[PDB]
Amino acid sequence: YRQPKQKLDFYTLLDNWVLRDEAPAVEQQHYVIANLIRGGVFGEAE
Amino acid sequence: VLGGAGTPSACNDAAYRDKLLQTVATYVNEQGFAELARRYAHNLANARF
Amino acid sequence: ILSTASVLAFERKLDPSDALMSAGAWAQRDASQEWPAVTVREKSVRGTISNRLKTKDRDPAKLDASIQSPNLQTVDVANLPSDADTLKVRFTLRVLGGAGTPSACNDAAYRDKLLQTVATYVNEQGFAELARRYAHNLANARFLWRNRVGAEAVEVRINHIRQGEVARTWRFDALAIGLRDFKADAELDALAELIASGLSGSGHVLLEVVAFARIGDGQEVFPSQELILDKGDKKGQKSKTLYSVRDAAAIHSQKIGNALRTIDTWYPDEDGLGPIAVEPYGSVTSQGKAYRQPKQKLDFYTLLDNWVLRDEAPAVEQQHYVIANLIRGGVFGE
Amino acid sequence: ILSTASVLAFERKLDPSDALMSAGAWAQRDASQEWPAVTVREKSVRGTISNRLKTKDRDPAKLDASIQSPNLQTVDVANLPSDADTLKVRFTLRVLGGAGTPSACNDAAYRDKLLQTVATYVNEQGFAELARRYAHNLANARFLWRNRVGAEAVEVRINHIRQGEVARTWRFDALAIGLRDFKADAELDALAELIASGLSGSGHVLLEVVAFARIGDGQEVFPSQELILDKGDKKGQKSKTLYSVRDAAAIHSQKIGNALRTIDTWYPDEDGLGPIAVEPYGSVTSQGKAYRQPKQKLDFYTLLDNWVLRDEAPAVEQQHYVIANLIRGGVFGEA
Amino acid sequence: NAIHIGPFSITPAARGLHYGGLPHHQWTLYYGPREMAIKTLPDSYTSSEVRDEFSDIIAEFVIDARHRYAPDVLELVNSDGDAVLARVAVSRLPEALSGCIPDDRFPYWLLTASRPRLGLPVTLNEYTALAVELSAPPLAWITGLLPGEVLTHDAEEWRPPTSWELRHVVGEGSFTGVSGAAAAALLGMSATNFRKYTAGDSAANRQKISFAAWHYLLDRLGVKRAS
Amino acid sequence: NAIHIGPFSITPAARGLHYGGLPHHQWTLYYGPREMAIKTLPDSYTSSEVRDEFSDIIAEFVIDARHRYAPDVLELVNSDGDAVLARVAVSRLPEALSGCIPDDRFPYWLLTASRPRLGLPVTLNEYTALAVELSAPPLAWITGLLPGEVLTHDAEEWRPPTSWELRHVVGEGSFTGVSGAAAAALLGMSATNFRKYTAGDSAANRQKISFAAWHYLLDRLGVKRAS
Repeated sequence: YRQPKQKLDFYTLLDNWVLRDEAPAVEQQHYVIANLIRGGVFGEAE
Repeated sequence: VLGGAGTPSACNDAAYRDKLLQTVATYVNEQGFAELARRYAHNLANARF
Repeated sequence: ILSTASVLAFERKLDPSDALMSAGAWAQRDASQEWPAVTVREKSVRGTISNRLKTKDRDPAKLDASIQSPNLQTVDVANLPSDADTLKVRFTLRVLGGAGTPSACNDAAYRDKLLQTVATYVNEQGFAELARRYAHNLANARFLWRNRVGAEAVEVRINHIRQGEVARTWRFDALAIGLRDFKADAELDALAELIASGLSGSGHVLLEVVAFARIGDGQEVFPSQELILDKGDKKGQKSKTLYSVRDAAAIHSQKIGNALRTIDTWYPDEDGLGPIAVEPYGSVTSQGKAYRQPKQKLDFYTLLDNWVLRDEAPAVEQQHYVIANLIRGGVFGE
Repeated sequence: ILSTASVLAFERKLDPSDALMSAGAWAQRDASQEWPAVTVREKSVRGTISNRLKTKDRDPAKLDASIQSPNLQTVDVANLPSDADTLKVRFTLRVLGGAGTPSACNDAAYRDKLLQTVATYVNEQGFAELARRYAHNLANARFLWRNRVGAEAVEVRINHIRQGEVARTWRFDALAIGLRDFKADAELDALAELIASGLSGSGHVLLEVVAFARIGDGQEVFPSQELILDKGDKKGQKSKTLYSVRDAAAIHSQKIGNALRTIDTWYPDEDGLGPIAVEPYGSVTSQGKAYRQPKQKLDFYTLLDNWVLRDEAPAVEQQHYVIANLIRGGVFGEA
Repeated sequence: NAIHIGPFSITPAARGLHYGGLPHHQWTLYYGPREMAIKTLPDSYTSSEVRDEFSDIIAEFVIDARHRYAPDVLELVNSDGDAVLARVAVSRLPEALSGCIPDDRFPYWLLTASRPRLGLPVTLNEYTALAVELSAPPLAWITGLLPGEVLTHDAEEWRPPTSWELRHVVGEGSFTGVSGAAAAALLGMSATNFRKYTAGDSAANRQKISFAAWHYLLDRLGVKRAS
Repeated sequence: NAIHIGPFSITPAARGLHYGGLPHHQWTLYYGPREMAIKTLPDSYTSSEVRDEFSDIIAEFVIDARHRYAPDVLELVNSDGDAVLARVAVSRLPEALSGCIPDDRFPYWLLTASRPRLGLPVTLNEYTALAVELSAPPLAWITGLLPGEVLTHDAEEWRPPTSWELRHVVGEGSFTGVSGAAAAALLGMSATNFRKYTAGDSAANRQKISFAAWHYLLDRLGVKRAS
């Protein structure tokens, strides 16, 4: 779920929110902050 | 539960770091962690673990 | 016609040991000699596709095929026991003195000029500012790197050990003394006087530093992490290795030494971000950035070459930073 | 007539062994035969660039690129255990005698003149000055090279071992005896008399030297470093190897031997800088400089050629230097 | 009878031996003060055979020094992140780089080839300006073997190169492969006045090359860009 | 009391007159041997006023010489023919050009900006190579005002510039705007040893600049690329 072909994965939502200032729906804001609470390595691939 | 959930532990760009910090700050000021803590408290309440 | 020496190198002062971890209960920390060591165990980790993807690998068939075949690693882990909430971290620290004399130097004239420059620094002010900041980084337990984050109470006992027995004892609450500012105190300035006595060569300073951090029962502690050599991974081989001295989780000595010299507040970029470690081109690995870039005139080499060759003494904070780099040691030559 | 020999070589007197390290607690040091050895471990090291940049103030983005990909290395390290605070370094040194005879020579006339020159040196004065300086370098623990820096208390026990058991014992406080000047002492002159009796050929000298240095619980010791076959780029990681004999950290025998012959105080530059090791064109690598340059007439080769061929006997201090070079041994030939 | 191949020198051991009945000599190959190899070659070997014994070690030195001191590579990519459009070997970095992942807000990006990439959004005219300003000459790796105070543009800190440093770039055995005659013709001098630079000691009529002549020579040999 | 502004010289007429009751002198502005203007300026004019009388004619000369000797412009376009992607001022043409109209068989073309276009299909890596090789420095138009035998790379045909040709590029009134001190610091030379080049006659201790120093100076001033 949240395939990147749809515009709802964490990376596209974070890039639209931070770079382009297009803040998503408040549910997706909860999802992005839940991903930031989860932690992880969000950098370039490979 | 620790807190400080917006600050990265390692970053390249300082400008992107400041923009991300202020974006999480505007999220927190619009609404707190209450919805997320409500769902985490539910997952603590039902023994999903 | 005085030029820099082509060979020039300094041994380090402030030698720490490897910090050993043990575990026990809070308020048993006054009888903390029989506390059992924190051991490093292994556990299995099943991951998932969670990093970024290239655009050539974002087709849904390829993504679901990658999710259906997961990665299975083995990971070294270190936790407190389930009946103990306090991590104890113990090491020893020698303060040595003789901080101006290079261990190897080409020119005799440059050696004499550098020695007299450090001598005029010492005569104008002692090591008291630097030793105050070093005693701060001992007092607040900054050498607990991630073990300090989110703890209830951190308490540091420092024993100055003259003969085989204790000569003096300090006790600090490391959360009162912040990681941000360098204040004053009676016991902290007594410790700073001892460290400056060691750095000046007027004594022999050996301290034993013990930190207690109240974490929680069975929580994860973070020792130093080693480096793996992968040669065609042996059916999901180990992906994380932790340092251990002899079945006891430990922190590398240069990690403790990097946390000790986190005293540089004089870098030109900002001052509300905190102190950093004294390095030439003062660089933070987590930030990926060099404060004191050499295109500004505030790295170690331009300040040292202006102070020594051309007698342009910098500001007293930059003089503090240059003498801190000489205390840190290094290979400063071509 | 009487040119110098084309090949000429001397075997060394004062042969030391490899000095082994072990660890224990101070005031147990008289029972220190079962002390466990100091072992060499590995640790990982991550570091940034602290050397001088080649392009000095240009290219500030390359510096930030190099911080984001730092140097990872594996490094051999040796420490004391966390409950031991005393390092113990043990070796055996034997003094032989026969310091004038080369082991290889071309001319018989040159070796006869050289043997007669050394015989007149020994007949004028004994080895008493040289043996006093060697006993001083045994008395202070100079052979602890960096393990002596910043030590709390250093104590040296020297056993003259005649048969399989101990014949005589010396006990020195190595921090009292400085690394600077050559004092006098009754025990030190007894040791110097033993060393001079060994150098004169009038006896067989075997000593066992044990040094104890009080450092600290778990502090770092410094054995000898081995050579690395440019494995900093291909395999990349192993960037320091330490010498070890049988799973026990050790110092090389020639390191101990270099510390023993640090007796040369007569070099023409100064003598407030301390003694240096005896060497032809007496040179310190850590200073990158040659004292006793051959432009001045005070290196070993010109002094030997004037003393042997042209009979120009130098001053008594330079004669001590030349005989110290002959005790050191080496390949002194046309190269 | 030493042999000089650029900065390398092959010297014999001043007294031979008899191996297998035949007289031999030990030849040592040095790169300046650092001893690189020793071989035991017979007498009745011509100097071409002595050169071709050590030619393999010299060639492996050249291979390693060429790979080690290779200049950096910037890549011009499109907005997705893959699909390299152009590459340029630079001798410096564009000073505004800071770690970036390319998105579709701009159609052209300039990344480092090193893996935690730095990058910058460009628009094919400032890319051309950066490539013209910062490009590397075809023999920039020889600058890795030079002391760095003979390569500086600051005239106060510059010191002239020695004869051994001068033999890295000028000579038939040098890494540029340019003779003294061709390098004299590049500087507008005669071959004798240029051979005055390559003597070795200041007594035997050796003067030092000047700042402008050295930097123009490094420009014309294709070693340093010297803008 | 002549006035020198770079290559220009303003000289008075050696006997004045009385215009309107006041004493005047005729000042002539020369560019070398060619007489550019004559004015009749009063006495009790300071030399700054005499300079600012002819500054407009000097500025129009600079404008015309900058527009006339402007270097060529190549354009990188896509496959249709319109929609310029990049421009590059070159000092030479890429030697493989021959009159072309871009079609869609290749996606990138390199045309001349001059109207019967020449062009070449490129692929953004050889475009970068051509732009690095053939680009023009920011003050290339000063090469239009120079004799061409002082700009040649052939050392057999090169002759050193005179003091008047040297004043086009070095001096406070020159077209580069670079003083003699800054040009001495560019060449790693003392201001006096560099002022020895700018005397004018060979008797008054004037030596000629060398080939390497002249071409390196033209490289460092941004006049000739000097590859």
